[PDB]
Amino acid sequence: EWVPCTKLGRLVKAQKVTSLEEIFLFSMPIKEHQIVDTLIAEGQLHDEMMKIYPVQKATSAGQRTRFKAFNVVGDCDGHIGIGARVGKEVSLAIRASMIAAKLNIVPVRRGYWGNKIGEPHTIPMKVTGKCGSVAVRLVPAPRGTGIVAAPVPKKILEFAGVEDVYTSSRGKTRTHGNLIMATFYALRKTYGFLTPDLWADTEPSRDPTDEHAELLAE
Amino acid sequence: TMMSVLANALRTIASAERRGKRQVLIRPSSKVVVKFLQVMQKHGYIGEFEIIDDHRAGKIVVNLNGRLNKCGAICPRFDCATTDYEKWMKNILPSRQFGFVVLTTSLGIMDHEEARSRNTGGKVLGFFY
Amino acid sequence: MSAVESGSKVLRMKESDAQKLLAMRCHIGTRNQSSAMKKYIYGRTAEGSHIIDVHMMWEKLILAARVIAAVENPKDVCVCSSRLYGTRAIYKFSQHVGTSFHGGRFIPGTFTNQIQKKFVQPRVLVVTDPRTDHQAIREASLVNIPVIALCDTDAPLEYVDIAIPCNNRGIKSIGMMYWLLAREVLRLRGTIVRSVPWEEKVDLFFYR
Amino acid sequence: VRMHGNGRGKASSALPYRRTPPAWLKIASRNVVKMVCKSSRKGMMPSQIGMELRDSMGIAQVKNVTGRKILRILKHNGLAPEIPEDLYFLVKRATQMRKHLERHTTDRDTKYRLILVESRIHRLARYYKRVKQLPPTWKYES
Amino acid sequence: TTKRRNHGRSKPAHSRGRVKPIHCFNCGRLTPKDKAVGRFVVRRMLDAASARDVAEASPVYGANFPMPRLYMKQRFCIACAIHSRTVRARPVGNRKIRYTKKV
Amino acid sequence: GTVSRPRGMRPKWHKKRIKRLKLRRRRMRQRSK
Amino acid sequence: FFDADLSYPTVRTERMKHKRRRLVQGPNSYFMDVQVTVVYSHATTSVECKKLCRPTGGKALLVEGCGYRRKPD
Amino acid sequence: IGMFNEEGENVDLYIPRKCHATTTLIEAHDHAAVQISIANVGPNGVINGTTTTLCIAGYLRSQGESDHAINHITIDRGIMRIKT
Amino acid sequence: TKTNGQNAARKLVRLRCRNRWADKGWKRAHTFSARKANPFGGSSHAKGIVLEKIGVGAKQPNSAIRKCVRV
RNA sequence: AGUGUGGAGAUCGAAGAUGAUUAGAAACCAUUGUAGUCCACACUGCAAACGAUGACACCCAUGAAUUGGGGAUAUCUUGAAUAUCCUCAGCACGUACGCGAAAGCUUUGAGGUUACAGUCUCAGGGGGGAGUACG
RNA sequence: UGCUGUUGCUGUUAAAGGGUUCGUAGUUGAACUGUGGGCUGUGCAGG
Ligand SMILES: [Mg+2]
Ligand SMILES: [Mg+2]
Ligand SMILES: [Mg+2]
Ligand SMILES: [Mg+2]
Ligand SMILES: [Mg+2]
Ligand SMILES: [Mg+2]
Ligand SMILES: [Mg+2]
Ligand SMILES: [Mg+2]
Ligand SMILES: [Mg+2]
Ligand SMILES: [Mg+2]
Ligand SMILES: [Mg+2]
Ligand SMILES: [Mg+2]
Ligand SMILES: [Mg+2]
Ligand SMILES: [Mg+2]
Ligand SMILES: [Mg+2]
Ligand SMILES: [Mg+2]
Ligand SMILES: [Mg+2]
Ligand SMILES: [Mg+2]
Ligand SMILES: [Mg+2]
Ligand code: NA
Ligand code: NA
Repeated sequence: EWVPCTKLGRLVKAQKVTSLEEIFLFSMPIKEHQIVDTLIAEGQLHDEMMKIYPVQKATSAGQRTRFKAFNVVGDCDGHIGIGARVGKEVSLAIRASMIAAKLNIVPVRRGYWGNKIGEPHTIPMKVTGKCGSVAVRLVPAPRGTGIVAAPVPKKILEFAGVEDVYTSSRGKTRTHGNLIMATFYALRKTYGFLTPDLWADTEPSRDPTDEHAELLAE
Repeated sequence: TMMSVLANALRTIASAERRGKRQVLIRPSSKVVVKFLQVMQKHGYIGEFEIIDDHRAGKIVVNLNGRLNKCGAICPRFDCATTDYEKWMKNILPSRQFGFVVLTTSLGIMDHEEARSRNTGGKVLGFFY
Repeated sequence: MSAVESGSKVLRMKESDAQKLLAMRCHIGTRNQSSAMKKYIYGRTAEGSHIIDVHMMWEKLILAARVIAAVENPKDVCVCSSRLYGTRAIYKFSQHVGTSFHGGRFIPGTFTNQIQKKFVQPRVLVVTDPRTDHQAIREASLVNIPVIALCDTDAPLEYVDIAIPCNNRGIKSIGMMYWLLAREVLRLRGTIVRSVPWEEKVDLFFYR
Repeated sequence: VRMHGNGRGKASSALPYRRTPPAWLKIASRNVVKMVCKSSRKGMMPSQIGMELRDSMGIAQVKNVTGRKILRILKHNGLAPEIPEDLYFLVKRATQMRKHLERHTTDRDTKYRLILVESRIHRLARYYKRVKQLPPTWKYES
Repeated sequence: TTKRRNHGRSKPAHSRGRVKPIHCFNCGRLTPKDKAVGRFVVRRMLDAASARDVAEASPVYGANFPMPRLYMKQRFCIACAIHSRTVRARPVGNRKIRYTKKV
Repeated sequence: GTVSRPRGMRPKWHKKRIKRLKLRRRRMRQRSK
Repeated sequence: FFDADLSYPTVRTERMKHKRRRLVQGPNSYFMDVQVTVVYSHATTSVECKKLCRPTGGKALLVEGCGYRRKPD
Repeated sequence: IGMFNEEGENVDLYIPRKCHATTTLIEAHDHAAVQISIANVGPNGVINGTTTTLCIAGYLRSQGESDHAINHITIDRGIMRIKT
Repeated sequence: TKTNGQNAARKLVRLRCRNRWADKGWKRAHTFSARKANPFGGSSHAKGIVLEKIGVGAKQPNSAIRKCVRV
């Protein structure tokens, strides 16, 4: 049973927040993973384990082995999240990484290569994400090319909802902890790029907590 | 020494836009710099700008709105036939939906879309988006 | 922020509160200055110290008071003081405006450790000196919380949004400015009136 | 400064934007040209002539009053230096350096500076030969 | 791996080329004068008890007239400075602390 | 300290060895010539 | 509380700048009246009337006992 | 405002806040971007229902230039007087 | 860093020609020393006559007698 | 450092001598000492010859300093110096973007680069063999 | 295989800036000669 501990969790439980778009718009952090389970419909948040590998810390008698788990979450329709957690046992790491992945969900802007008919199918502009030595570059592609990418970025992009994209990589891509995060940062950056379609000014609106301050007072 | 006035000006503009300034001083100026600025202005990427006369190569103060992501010069000014526009857009522009390659042509300095409409080639000056 | 939509000067400085600013030494500026506070300084005096012009000081005080008054729930505004000379002024401001408060050492994780109890999620933060209240300001920058600060001349203005140039060290100056902020905020509400001078006496606003 | 060394000094004149002579300057252009020629006839190069006119006679710029630069006036009157002024001064410096090095054969720093001065002399002589301000076969003799 | 931004010496990249060495006060090792550890020592000639005994026997020295001191500028090589504990290895964060006056 | 692990002996003495080797080879060939 | 305009700077900012760092460069020097002669403020060529001024590294020093008036432009 | 098909549908997932000071899009994970509500004052000192809200991008906060930007905003919006 | 001039083609051509020799594979492909030293003379296979059967000990940490022939 | 020819030859000191230490000690330590160390003239052209960071040019945040020259307007000696501010040029220091595998760098870039183009130039392409062999 | 790199590499510590200058082919090289004007209609032009 979920008993919220933050104001945003209380507003989500009270149903006065109906989408993740409202949280994204005001840049509010998500501290309880149940918010994402609530705001995304049943059976529409796909998860997957991306990589599990051991890490060792040397000790005066041998070494201590823990496990790092990387989890991807997404609705295949413009929302993606990456979680990475360490645990003494594999199952603990997997569960914690699923929760962390749900916590780190982000919007992905999708666009068109040429003519704008149908749903957006590709990224709206060239983007690059870097983590360590690994950099992943996403290039818009026409319809029908699919995801021309290595398997790990391919899986992440599939969970993000991108159908056609050219991809280039550099650095030590076998460092998969860095590759996953580099792809995530490339995707997260699609909504920060100012396009002529976003030149028109916006009316600033009050935050959910501002408008439901009295409700959260009780 | 300074070898390209246009490259210097466009690097200055890109630095000022990257650091969030609203005005930038350009020095020295030339006719080609003014035409490039006017091409950027025609598409709304910069605001109003003023040419200061010093009886020398002048100075320009450009008013920057937040629309300009990056502008830069292409050196050397490569030849571009009418069939090379797609290649340059693929190579140097963020997408086919926006952004411009600026060219100098015998019909004058213009962006790539207007040049393709006039069916003229020329030398590539730079880009902005 | 004395300008209003109607053009009235109801919120301008009445010269009946200015001599209080001059009286409690609210302009002496620690002989040190920062780039962000170059604007609020009028000049350098004898003995090598800076003075804060009172026009901009009062304008920012009005802006902060109006921002505080825009909050429907006074408990949504937390006011903090790591320095000991602000604790009593903090208590008095809170007990007269309804704002939350906390003095002394700031416990890290207060605004970010959700599951720890004593974890609070204020909407606005008011601090007495951004240098000494640095930890609260650092925590606020992780949770979308704007910061109002009483800033001296050498104030690091990193995550402060409304800086009030003042004297951050004198007991009398801190008490005077907090009393002024409380009075102005209560005047923006209907609780007191402009014509009648406030009954509250400011000597007990000082610490110990 | 920049040529031959790490000097990056910026000191120089800043000519005024308003080019018209001051109203209190009541010397006619022909008299200024006469002054320039008289100074040249007393063995003064254009730099020194301009400096005397600026210091003692209130003539900030000869070109702004007469419309002509000082070396142009000297050329029109047959008074221009046989070899250009800057080249003359560089050759004089090189000659003095060589005279000093005749006795001081271990002043290696002066030998270095002499190499720099002679390279400068050759680059300038090349320029002046190209613009026909020097004869062909003009030779710098050490 | 560069341990120090100054490379253990007071000689910035474009300040000067060569600084003439000096002999270590202790071992004689030649050390660039900028790099060496320099201390100026003002030392009493006798300790307090010897000073009292000598002042008791002196018409010159007493409460009115101080006894002379020793003055020495001592420059050490790094090994001798460390060994005599005039300077010690410090934690990485504390290595940047510089004292300009005697304390 | 002040250096990383060499492949064999101290490089300056290895260079001195190769120097003595070259001098000996030069002497040998000047003998045969 | 006023944003500076690069095209129209304040006199306080422009007064501080080096003569070639100004928005439009220009001289620091002037002419002065000291018969009455005209002397450059930065004369170095031993101006005479008796010497009227002494050359230095910057502005020449006018000799004591003679009156000096700065000229326009 | 945003992307559209040829059919006229708005296909952007959401329209992010564009800061009035920096003219940059506020990201979902900015977490230092803030919104400040500055109250409107009537003929007298009493506060009415309506309020003015302004957004500051998080990087502007991180660089210590947020107070300056809010000053210029309140000068532009008529909230705060430019001079005496 | 590299030269960029519009008429600087000769410098780039000479530079690439010189530096192509540093690639070990390219150098082996464009020289005769490997083909000369190669017992097969550049062929994929070669016929030979068995001289003797020999046993070659495997390298550490393995331990075996690898059966070979001298041909 | 080394080479040649003259000179010098106090000090220190490769070679060497003697005494210790040691299992041995051709070492470290002690006492010495040749060549050298110094000068003129002529060679040699190698250094962790280092900022292990090529040269020229542009932009670039903050505070306290420092060297030289200028500009404007409190103290001390009798012009010099000092004070406040500004300025050009120089060697740097502390705490912003941004960058980097990190250590770190940061108007003194290693920043302004996959959003990859100011100019010229040198070098590198797994470790050894080897800066060896041959010319 | 962006491990030959024009597109498109690396050179503080991983391989790699020449000890420092001078300098000839070579490469590269600052501005400037230049807003065409009137007339009617038409356009979320704008102050
Ligand atoms: Mg050292
Ligand atoms: Mg020097
Ligand atoms: Mg050296
Ligand atoms: Mg030292
Ligand atoms: Mg060690
Ligand atoms: Mg070490
Ligand atoms: Mg090494
Ligand atoms: Mg020798
Ligand atoms: Mg001797
Ligand atoms: Mg001896
Ligand atoms: Mg031993
Ligand atoms: Mg001995
Ligand atoms: Mg190799
Ligand atoms: Mg490589
Ligand atoms: Mg290197
Ligand atoms: Mg390196
Ligand atoms: Mg190396
Ligand atoms: Mg050499
Ligand atoms: Mg040269
Ligand atoms: Na085995
Ligand atoms: Na070094």
